Amino acid sequence: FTKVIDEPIKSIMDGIHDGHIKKLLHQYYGDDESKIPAVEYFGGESPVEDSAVFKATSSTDEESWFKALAGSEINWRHASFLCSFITQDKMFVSNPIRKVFKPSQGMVVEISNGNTSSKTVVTLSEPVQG
Amino acid sequence: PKLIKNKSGKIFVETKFSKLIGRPPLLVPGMTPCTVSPDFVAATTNAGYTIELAGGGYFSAAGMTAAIDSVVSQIEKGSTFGINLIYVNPFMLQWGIPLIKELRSKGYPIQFLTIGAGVPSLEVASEYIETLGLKYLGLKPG
Repeated sequence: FTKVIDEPIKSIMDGIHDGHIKKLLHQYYGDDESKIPAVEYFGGESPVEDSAVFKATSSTDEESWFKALAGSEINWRHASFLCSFITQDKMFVSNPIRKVFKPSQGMVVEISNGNTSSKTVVTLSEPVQG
Repeated sequence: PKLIKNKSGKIFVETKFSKLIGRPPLLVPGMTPCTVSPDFVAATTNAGYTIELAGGGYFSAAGMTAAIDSVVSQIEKGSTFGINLIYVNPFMLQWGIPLIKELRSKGYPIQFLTIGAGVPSLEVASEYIETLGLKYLGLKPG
């Protein structure tokens, strides 16, 4: 298959990807892109309620806590509470949202307008001065 | 395998590897001397396809660091690439694995480490997985 010379890597890989996409669309979607599911962003998925109030305890499981805070629908909240790394100026560092929202006794997280991603607000409260 | 799309409308082949990496399930493996070039690695990453900077053309941590810095300068913001190392030469590992750990400590976009020409033992693989703090570990069994 190595015939055409000086074809850019972009062109070669895009050709392979569009070939796979076209064949998959023809076979298991019926040549209809509307049948393709849509998500806000695609990536970061490991191979392995409008108004909600969550409480963190000593024995609470951190992964379940972060999954609950992220929610089911894929959005900025999902990325904030499940993406392991954030992008610095050009560098990759741990997720400050996850580090801040790490569960512990006394933390109460109130998620308002969870259904609407645009208006969703997550408020974490801790015991301060009692 | 399935198909998925994002807000921009780009059609992705939803498959386990693609879901993990947030990119199409096609990658350019570490190739000495082909992927040695920082320009080619940066070009593939800008194209949006996984690629491994092969260490075979680098014999020193300083040289590989210069190449990685060149790749980082050439790629766009938020981009990522892997590093490929050969297991048959212990010198390669001795100068590369500490370098990968140091660059990941600095926060470099080293998405993964691929090990070719041999599968590391359980202890060595565990040490890589724990210390390097990579997104995933590639292994090329024979």
